[PDB]
Amino acid sequence: NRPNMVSVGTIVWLSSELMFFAGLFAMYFTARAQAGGAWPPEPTELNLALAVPVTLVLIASSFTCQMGVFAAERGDVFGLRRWYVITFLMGLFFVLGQGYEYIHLVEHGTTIPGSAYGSVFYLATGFHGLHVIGGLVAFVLLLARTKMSKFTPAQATAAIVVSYYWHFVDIVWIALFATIYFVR
Amino acid sequence: MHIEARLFEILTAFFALAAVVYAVLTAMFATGGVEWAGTTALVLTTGLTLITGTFFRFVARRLDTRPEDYEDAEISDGAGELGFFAPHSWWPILISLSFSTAAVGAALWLPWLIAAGVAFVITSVCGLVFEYYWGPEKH
Amino acid sequence: VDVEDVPSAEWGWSHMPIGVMHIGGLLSAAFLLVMMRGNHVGHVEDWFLIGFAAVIVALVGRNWWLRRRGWIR
Amino acid sequence: VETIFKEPRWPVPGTKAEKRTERLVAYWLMLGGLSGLALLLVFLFWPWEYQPFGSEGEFLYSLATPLYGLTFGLSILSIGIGAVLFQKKFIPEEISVQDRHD
Amino acid sequence: ADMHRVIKRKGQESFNFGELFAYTKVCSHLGCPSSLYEQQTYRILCPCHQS
Amino acid sequence: DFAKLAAAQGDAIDSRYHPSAAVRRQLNKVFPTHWSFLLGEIALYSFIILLLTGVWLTLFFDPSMAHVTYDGVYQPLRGVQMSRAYETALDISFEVRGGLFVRQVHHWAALMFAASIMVHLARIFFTGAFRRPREANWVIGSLLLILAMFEGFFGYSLPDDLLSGTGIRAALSGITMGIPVIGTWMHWALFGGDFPGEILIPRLYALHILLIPGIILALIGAHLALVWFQKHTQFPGPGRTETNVVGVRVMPVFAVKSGAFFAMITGVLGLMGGLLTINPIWNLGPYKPSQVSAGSQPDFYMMWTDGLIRLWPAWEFYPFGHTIPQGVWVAVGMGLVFALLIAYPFIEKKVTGDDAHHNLLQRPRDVPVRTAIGSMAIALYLLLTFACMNDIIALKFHISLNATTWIGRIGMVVLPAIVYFVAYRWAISLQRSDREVLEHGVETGIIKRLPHGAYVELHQPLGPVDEHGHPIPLEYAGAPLPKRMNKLGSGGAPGTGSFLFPDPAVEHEALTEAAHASEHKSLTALKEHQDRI
Amino acid sequence: VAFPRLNALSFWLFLFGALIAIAGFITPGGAADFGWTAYSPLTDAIHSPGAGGDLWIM
Amino acid sequence: QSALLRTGKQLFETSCVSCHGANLQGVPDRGPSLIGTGEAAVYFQVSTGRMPAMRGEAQAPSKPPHFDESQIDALGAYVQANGGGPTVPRDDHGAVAQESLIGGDVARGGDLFRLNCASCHNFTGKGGALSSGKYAPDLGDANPAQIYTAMLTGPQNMPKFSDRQLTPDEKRDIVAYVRESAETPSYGGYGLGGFGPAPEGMAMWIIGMVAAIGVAMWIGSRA
Amino acid sequence: WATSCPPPRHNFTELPRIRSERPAFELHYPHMVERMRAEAHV
Ligand SMILES: CCCCCCCCCCCCCCCC(=O)OC[C@H]1O[C@H](O[C@@H]2[C@H](O)[C@@H](O)[C@H](O)[C@@H](O[C@H]3O[C@H](CO)[C@@H](O)[C@H](O)[C@@H]3O)[C@@H]2OP(=O)(O)OC[C@@H](COC(=O)CCCCCCCC[C@H](C)CCCCCCCC)OC(=O)CCCCCCCCCCCCCCC)[C@@H](O)[C@@H](O)[C@@H]1O
Ligand SMILES: CC(C)=CCC/C(C)=C/CC/C(C)=C/CC/C(C)=C/CC/C(C)=C/CC/C(C)=C/CC/C(C)=C/CC/C(C)=C\CC/C(C)=C/CC1=C(C)C(=O)c2ccccc2C1=O
Ligand SMILES: CC(C)=CCC/C(C)=C/CC/C(C)=C/CC/C(C)=C/CC/C(C)=C\CC/C(C)=C/CC/C(C)=C/CC/C(C)=C/CC/C(C)=C/CC1=C(C)C(=O)c2ccccc2C1=O
Ligand code: HEC
Ligand code: HEM
Ligand code: HEM
Ligand SMILES: CCCCCCCCCCCCCC(=O)O[C@H](COC(=O)CCCCCCCCCCC)COP(=O)(O)O
Ligand code: FES
Repeated sequence: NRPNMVSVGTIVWLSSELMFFAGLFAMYFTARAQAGGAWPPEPTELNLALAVPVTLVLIASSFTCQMGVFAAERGDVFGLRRWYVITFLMGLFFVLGQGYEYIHLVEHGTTIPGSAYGSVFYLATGFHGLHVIGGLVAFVLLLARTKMSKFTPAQATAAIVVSYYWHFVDIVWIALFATIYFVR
Repeated sequence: MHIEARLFEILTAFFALAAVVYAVLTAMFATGGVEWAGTTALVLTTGLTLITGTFFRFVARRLDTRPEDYEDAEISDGAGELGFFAPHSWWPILISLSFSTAAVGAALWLPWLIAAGVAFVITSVCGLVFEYYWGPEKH
Repeated sequence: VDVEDVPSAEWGWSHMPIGVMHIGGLLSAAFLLVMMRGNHVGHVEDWFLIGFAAVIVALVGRNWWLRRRGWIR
Repeated sequence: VETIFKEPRWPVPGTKAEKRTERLVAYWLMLGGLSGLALLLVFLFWPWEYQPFGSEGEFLYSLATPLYGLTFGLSILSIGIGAVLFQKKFIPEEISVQDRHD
Repeated sequence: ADMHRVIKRKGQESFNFGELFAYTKVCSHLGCPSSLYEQQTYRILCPCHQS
Repeated sequence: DFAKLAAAQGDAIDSRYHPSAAVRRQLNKVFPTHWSFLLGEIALYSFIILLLTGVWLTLFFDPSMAHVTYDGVYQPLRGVQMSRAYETALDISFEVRGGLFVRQVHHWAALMFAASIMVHLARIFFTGAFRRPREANWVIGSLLLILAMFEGFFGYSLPDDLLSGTGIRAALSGITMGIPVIGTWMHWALFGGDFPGEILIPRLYALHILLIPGIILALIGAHLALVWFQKHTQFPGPGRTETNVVGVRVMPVFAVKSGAFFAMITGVLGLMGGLLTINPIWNLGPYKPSQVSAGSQPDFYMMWTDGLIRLWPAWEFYPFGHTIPQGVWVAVGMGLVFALLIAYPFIEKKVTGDDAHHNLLQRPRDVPVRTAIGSMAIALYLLLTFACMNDIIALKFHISLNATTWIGRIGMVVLPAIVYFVAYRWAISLQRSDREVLEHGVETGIIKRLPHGAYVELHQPLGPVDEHGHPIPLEYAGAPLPKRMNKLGSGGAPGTGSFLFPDPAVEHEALTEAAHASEHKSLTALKEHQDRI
Repeated sequence: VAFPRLNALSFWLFLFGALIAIAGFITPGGAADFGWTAYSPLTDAIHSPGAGGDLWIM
Repeated sequence: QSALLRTGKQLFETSCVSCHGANLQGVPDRGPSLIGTGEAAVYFQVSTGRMPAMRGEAQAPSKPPHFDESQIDALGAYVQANGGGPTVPRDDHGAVAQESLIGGDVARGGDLFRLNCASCHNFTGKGGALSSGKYAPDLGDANPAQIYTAMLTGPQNMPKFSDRQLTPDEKRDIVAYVRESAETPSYGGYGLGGFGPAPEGMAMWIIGMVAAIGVAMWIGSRA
Repeated sequence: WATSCPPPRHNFTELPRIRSERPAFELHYPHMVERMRAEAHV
C-alpha cells in the first residue's frame, strides 16, 4: 500500500549514476569529432566476432535476472538462488570476454597512452566493466545473505533492487556497444 | 504520489526541449558543428528525470491514495509499524575509512595501497550489508 | 568515582588522580619547550613546539581553574 | 568435572543434510590430499635450479619457490579446515564445568 | 662559486687542498656510513638515523 | 582385531606404569572456548615451526667471518669477496632444493611469533589475566617477549649481508660502546676486539641456535605448566563463577580444535613463505663497512628501538674530559620500558590496592584507566615503529623527512595524551551503552506510529516486564549484552536443503525442531546450574 | 531519514574526503595551485606534477 | 647543422627564457645558467620530463616529456653550442645509444652501484628520501641513456660523476646492473616493493595476523 | 515548532491535524484559523 523505500532509493541513485556515464560519453564524442576521418584510426581493428557473442551473453543475463525476481516475489528462495547464480556466471563470462578482447587490442597497438581513441575506448568500456564487477559483488553479497535468515519481504526487496542495477548496467552496455562498434 | 512524478515530468520536458534546441542551434551557425559535450550532458540529464519520473508514474498508478497524499486525512490513519530503521552502526565510518585509504593510494599511485583499499571497502561493505542478518553463534 | 559518572566503578580501576594528569601535562609542555635545544637551524619546528606547549598549558590551567571554582568535579 | 550438556549433532537419522555435511568435510580433506600429492610432484619434477637474467628458464624458475608454498600451504590448511568442520558438525556439542579447587 | 661560504674549524684551516675537502665517511653518532651527499645544499645525510 | 590390539596395548601400558588416574585427569580438564584464548597457541605453534625449520637450516649454514670468493650460480655476485656466512646463505637459497622456501618460512615464522606475542600480551593486559595468582606467569612471559626480540635480531644478523651488517654496526656496536665507564669493555668482551672482528657471527650463531632458544623452551615449558595447573581464567557469564571453569573437556573437543588450529597456522605460514618474498639477501650483497643503503630498518619488533634513536634529540654531556653520547638515552630508555613491563602487576596492585584472588576476567570497557593506559602504550609503540619507517614513508607518501622527525618528536608526547583521553572516554561510554540495554531492552529498529502521532521504537526486554509493559531494569553482571535482534534468533533459518535445491519438508521440520529442542536444553542446563550455585 | 546508515556514511565520506584534499599542505610541494576551476591543460601532469593536485582530485 | 641549431633556439625561446634567460645566463632566484651544462644535461632533463619546470619547490619531479626525440636533439644542440659540455652517447646510425650502453660485467656494476648509488637509491634502485622534501626516485623507468646522462651531469642533488671519476666502461657496468636489477623477477614470491623489513612487517600484520585472528574467531566462541 | 526543544529521539510524542503549510501556527493559535482562510487573498 506504500512505495518500496529501498526501490525508490535504488532507482533514484541509478538515475544519478547515468550522469557519470554522461561524462564518459562526452569524452568519446569530443575525441570522435576531432578524429579527422579515421575513427577508429589505425592500427585499431575492432572485431565483432567476439563482441557480439559477449554482448548477447550480457543481454541474456537480464532475462535470468528477471526470472530470479519472479522467484523472489513468489517467495521461492531456492529459485532465486539458482537464477542469480546463473546470472553471476554469465556476468563473469562478460568480464572475461571483455578482458580477452582487451588483451588482443593491446597486442595490436591499441592502448590508453597509445592513442586518443584508446583513451576514450578503455575509459568508457573499462568503467562499465568496473560496474559489472560491482554488480557481480552485489550478487555474491545478496546470495550470502540468503543463507543467513529466513526469506522475508525485505530480503525479497533487496533481490529486486539488485536486479535494477543489473538491468541498468545491461542497458548502458547496449548504448556503449551500439555507439562504439556500429556508430564509428 | 501523483505530484512527485509530475515534478519530474515537468523537469523532463524542459530538459528534453533544451537538449533538442541546443543540439540544433549548435549544428547551425556554430563553429565546429554540434557541441558534443553539452549535448550529451543535456540529453542524459533528460534521462535522469525520465527514469525517476517513469518509475514514479508506474508506482503511483498501482497503489491507491496514501495518508500523506490525502487532502483531508487524519493522524490516526497512519497508525501502524512504519518499517525497519537502523538504531546504531559503526560500519559507515569504517566504509569511509576504507574508501579514503583507496583514494589516497590512487592519489599517490601506490598499487599496494589501492589493493588494500579495495579489499577494505569490500569487507566494510559486507559488514554493513550483513549487520542485521548474522545469526546467533552456533558453537 | 561514583557510579553515576563511571557505571562500572566497582568492576575495575576507574579513577586516576587529577594531580597526576595536571603535573604530567605541565611536564608534557616543559619537555616540548626544552626540545628547542638542539642542532636544528630552522625555527618552523620551534614555533610548533611553542604552540603545542601553550595549548597544553592553557588546557591544564583551564581545568585547574574550573576545578578550583567548582564548576567541574 | 560435570558435563551439564551433551547432545549428538544429528538426532534425526537418514537426513540429506547429514550426508551433504559428510561430503563437505570429505571434500576439504580430499583437497588436502590432492595438494599434498601436488607438493610431492612439484618438488621432484619442477625446474628448481637458478636461471640467469634474460634466460629462457628464468620465468619457470621464479615460480619454483612460489609453487612449493602454494602446494604445501594449501595441503595442511585444507586438512585443518576439514578437522574444524568435523568438530563443529559431527563431534557432539558439550558444556563441561570443572571445580577449580585453587 | 661557493668557496666564500666555507667556515673553517679551529686547527683545521689548512686541511683542504683548495676546493677539495675530505671528511670521514663514518657518522659520529653510531658509526653508519653517512654518504648521502647533496651537492647543492652541501648536506651530508646519514641514512641510518637521519643525521 | 584393531579393538583387541588397543585393549592389549592399553593393559600392557597400565600394567607397567598404571597411568590411568593421571591420564583420565588430563582428558577431563576443561578449557574455556573463547576465541581470544587461542592467541597464545599462535605464538606456541610459530615457535614449533621455527624449531623445525631452524634445525633444517643448521645442516647447511657455515657461520664463519672468513673472507672467501663467491663461486656459486648467482651470476651478479660471481667473484665478489664475502664471508662464509654470506656464502652458505646464498647456497641455501640457490644450491639446495627447497632451501629458499625453508629460509622464507623460517623468517615469516619469526615475524608471526613476534606479532603473536604482542597480540597475546594485549589480551593479558586488558582483560586483567596478570592479576594474582598469575603475577609470576606474567613475569615469565615478559622475559619471553624480550628473549624473542633478541633471538630474532640475532637471527637475521647471521647472513652477514649489507642490510643486517649495518644494523649490527649501529645497534650492537655504537650503542654498546657509548655506555658510560664499562661501555667499551662490554664491546671488547662481545666482539673480541673491534668491530667487526672475527668471532661475532659464530658466537651469535651459537647464541641463536642453542642458548636463547634453549632458555625460551625452558621458559615456555614453565609457562605452559603454570597455565596447565593454575587453571585458565574465563570471562564472566551464565554459570561462570570464581571457583569453576566452564567450557569443554580436552578429549576430544579441545584436542581436535588445538590440532586443527596448528594445521591452519602452519598453512598460513607455509603459504606466506611461498607467496611473498622476505629478506632477499642476494639483492643486498655482502656487508662492507664502506657501503650503506637507505631504509636501514630492522625487523618490525625492533623498529621501536630504532624509532627511539631517530626521535630523541642530540643531547650529550661532556663531564671532566669524558663523553656521554646520545645512545645512552636509548639504552636507558630501553631498559626502563622492560622494567615497567615486567613489574606492572605489582605497580597496579600497589596503586589500586587490590590484592585478592581473581579467576574471572575483566572486560576492557569496565576498567577505563587500565584500558586508557594500555591504549596509550600501544599508541606510543605504533608511533615509535612508524618513526623507524619515516624515511620510507617520506619517499612513498610525499612528506618532508625533516617534518617526519619533528612529527614523531612532538607526537611522541602529544599523541599518547590524546589517546589516553579518548580511550578513557570511550571505555566509559561503552559502559553507558551497555546500561541503556539493561533498563530499556534491545532496540529492534522497528518504528511504530501511535494513533495520536507518537513515534516509538519497539524494544525487546531481556527479562521480566511491568504491568504497564516496560521491562524491569537488570543489573550488570560483567558479561556482554545483545544489541542486535538478529543475534537473538529473530531472523530464523532460511530452509533446510542444498544451496540450489530444497530438502523435503518433513526433513526440514524435523531438523529445525531438533535444533530448537537442543538450544533450549543447553540454555536450561546452564540456567539450572547457575541457579543451583 | 529514509536510510539512517547511509546518512551517517555521507558525513564520514565528507569528513575524510575533505581531509585528503587539505592534506596536500603537508607535502613539500604544497597543495593544489591551479584554482578550484582546475582548468586544463594546467592540471595535466606536465604542468601540475605535484601530489597536491592528485590529493585534491581524489 | 644550422637547421638543428635554429630549431633548438626557436623551441628554447617560448619554453626556457622565463627561468634560464634569453642568452642562457640564468635568471636569479628562478633558474641557473645553462652555459657549459652540455647536450647530455639537456637530454636527461627533457627526456625524463623534468624540464620545463613549473614551480620552485624542494625538488622538481619527473613528468611526461614536453618534447619528442627530434626536439630534444635540437634543444641539446642549441645549449651545447653555448659553452660546450658533455654529450649523450650515440650509436652508429647517430641515434641515442641504448643497447650499446649495457655493460658486460654486472658483478662489477653491482659493487660500484652499492658503493656509489645504493646510499641514495637503495639496494635495488627503489628510491630513498633526502633531507627536506627531496628524494632519490626509483630507477625502474630510466633507459640506459638516461642513467648514463644522470651519472654524467649529476642532476639536482645527485653528484656529477665525471668520465674520469667513473670511466665509460664503469658507467656501462653500472647501468647494466641498474637495468637488470629492475627487470629481474623476484624468486621467493611477490617482491613486496623491495624496501626490506618495513613492507614485510606490514604484510605480516595485515595478512597472517588477520588470518590467524580470523581463524581463531571461527574456531573459538564469543562472550 | 510543534515539538519539544530539543525533540525526542523519534522527534514526536504526538502530531497535530495538518490542513495547511502552517500546522504549528494553527495548533498554537486555533482562533486564527478562520482569519487566515478569509484574509488569504488580497
Ligand atoms: C588464508 C590466508 C593465507 C594467504 C596469504 C597469501 C597472500 C598473497 C597473495 C599474492 C601472491 C602472488 C604470488 C606471485 C608472485 C609473483 O610472481 O610476483 C610477480 C611480480 O610482481 C611484481 O612486478 C610488478 C611488474 O610486473 C613489474 O613489471 C614492475 O617492474 C614492478 O615494479 C616494481 O619494480 C619496478 C622496477 O622494476 C619499480 O619501478 C616499481 O616501483 C616496483 O617496485 C611491479 O611491482 P609492484 O608495483 O610492487 O606491484 C604490482 C602488483 C600490484 O600490487 C599488489 O600486488 C597489491 C596486493 C598484494 C600485496 C601485499 C598486501 C599489502 C598490505 C599493506 C599493509 C596495505 C596498506 C594498508 C594500510 C592500513 C594500516 C596502516 C596503519 O600487480 C600485480 O602483481 C597484480 C596481481 C594481483 C593478484 C591478486 C591475488 C588474488 C587472490 C584471490 C584469492 C581467492 C580465494 C578464494 C577462496 C574461496 C613484483 O613483485 C615482481 O618482483 C614479481 O616477480
Ligand atoms: C621444505 C619443507 C616441506 C619443509 C617444512 C618443514 C615444516 C615447516 C614442517 C611442519 C610440519 C607440521 C607442523 C606438521 C604437523 C601438522 C599437524 C598439527 C597435524 C595435522 C592434525 C590434523 C589435521 C588433525 C586431524 C586429526 C588429529 C590428528 C587431531 C589432533 C591430534 C592431536 C593429538 C593434536 C596435536 C596438536 C597439539 C600439538 C596439541 C594438542 C594436545 C595438547 C593438550 C596441547 C598442549 C597445550 C595447548 C595446545 C594449549 O592450548 C594450552 C593452553 C594452556 C595451557 C597449556 C596448554 C598446552 O599444554
Ligand atoms: C614520524 C612519523 C610517525 C611519520 C609519519 C607522519 C605522517 C604525516 C604520516 C602519514 C602521512 C600520510 C599518510 C600522507 C598522505 C596524505 C594524506 C592523505 C594524509 C592523511 C589525511 C587524513 C588524516 C585524513 C584522511 C583519512 C585517513 C585517516 C586516511 C589515510 C589512510 C592511509 C592511506 C594511511 C597510510 C599511512 C601509513 C603511515 C601507512 C604506511 C604503511 C607502511 C609501513 C608501508 C610500507 C610499504 C611500502 C612503502 C611498500 O612499498 C609496499 C609495497 C608492496 C606491499 C606493501 C608495501 C608496504 O606496506
Ligand atoms: C644521493 C646524493 C644520490 C646518489 C649518490 C646518486 N643519486 Fe641518482 N639521483 C638522485 C636524485 C636526488 C635524483 C633525482 C634528480 C632529478 O633531477 O630529478 C637522481 C636521479 C637519478 C636517475 C634518474 C632517474 C629517473 O627518474 O628515471 C638515475 C638513472 C640515477 N639517479 C642513477 C644513479 C646512479 C647510477 C648513481 C650511482 C652512480 C646515482 N644515481 C647516485 C640522488 C642520488
Ligand atoms: C612465547 C610466547 C608466549 C607463549 C607461547 C605463550 C603461551 C601461552 C598460552 C598458550 C597460554 C594459554 C592460552 C591463552 O590464554 O592465551 C598462555 C597464557 C598466559 N600467558 Fe602466555 N605465552 C607467551 C607470552 C606471554 C606474554 C608476553 C605474557 C604476558 C606478558 C604472557 C602471560 C600469560 C598469562 C598471564 C597467561 C595466563 C593465561 C590466562 O589466564 O588466560 N604470556 N600463554
Ligand atoms: C625464537 C626462535 C627463532 C627465531 C625468532 C628465529 C629468527 C630467525 C630469523 C629472523 C632468521 C633470519 C632468517 C633469514 O635468514 O632469512 C634466522 C636465521 C636462522 N635461524 Fe633462526 N630463529 C629462531 C630459532 C632458531 C632455531 C631453534 C634454529 C636452529 C635450531 C635456528 C636456526 C637459524 C639459522 C641456521 C639461521 C640462519 C640461516 C639462514 O640465514 O637462513 N633458528 N632466525
Ligand atoms: C606410539 C603408540 C604409543 C602407545 C599409544 C597407545 C594408543 C592406544 C591406547 C589404547 C587404550 C585402550 C583403551 C581400552 O579401552 O582398553 C582398556 C585397557 O585397559 C586400560 O584401562 C588402559 C588404561 C591406560 C590407557 C592409557 C592410554 C593413554 C593413551 C592416550 C591417547 C590420547 C580395556 O579396558 P576395558 O576392558 O574395555 O574396560
Ligand atoms: S648512524 Fe649516522 S645518524 Fe645514527
